Formats: sequence, C-alpha cells, structure tokens
Amino acid sequence: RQLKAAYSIELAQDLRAVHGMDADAELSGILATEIMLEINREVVDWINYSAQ
Amino acid sequence: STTTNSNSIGRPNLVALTRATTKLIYSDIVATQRTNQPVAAFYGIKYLNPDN
Repeated sequence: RQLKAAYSIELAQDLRAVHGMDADAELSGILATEIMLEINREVVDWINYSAQ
Repeated sequence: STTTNSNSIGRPNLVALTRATTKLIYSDIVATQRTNQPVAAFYGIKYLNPDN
C-alpha cells in the first residue's frame, strides 16, 4: 500500500506563518495515519467477510 | 496538490501608520510673548525731529 502528497513551497511559508504549523509534518501526519486506519479497517473487514 | 488557495489568511499585518500634518510654521514667522491679562498693550515710542 502507498500514498502520495503534493504541497507547494509557498503554502509551507503561509502555513508556517499566519497559523503557525509546519506544512510538511501535517501531510506526513496525515498519510501515515490514514494508511494505518485503512489496514486496521481491512483486518476488521476481512473478519466480517469470512464470518459464518 | 495543496496550493496557497487552500489555506486562508487570517489578520493581515499592519506594517505602517501614515498621519498627515502640515509643516506648521508660526514660531519662526512671528514674535510671541505671553500676556497675563485679557488685554495686551504694546508701547510705540518714536524719536521725532522738530518737525514731528
């Protein structure tokens, strides 16, 4: 499983300013968390899939 | 592809104030002296020839 993300440099500046959060870490904090949720869903999904 | 159109700016920074004042000039153009009563009296003493 894999995922990608595309953030512009100027967005990193604006997000670092104004609000005050690093634009880079959020996408890493989103993609990695999202993938783990899907796998954690797939394990649950298979159980109901295979249940009698 | 998160551009800068996704993040919405907050309060714009106030960089500069701009007042408008004339180069007021009356200390140098006239001669001033504080009067201690609501009526100010100047003395004009003139030197006259025998023809006034």
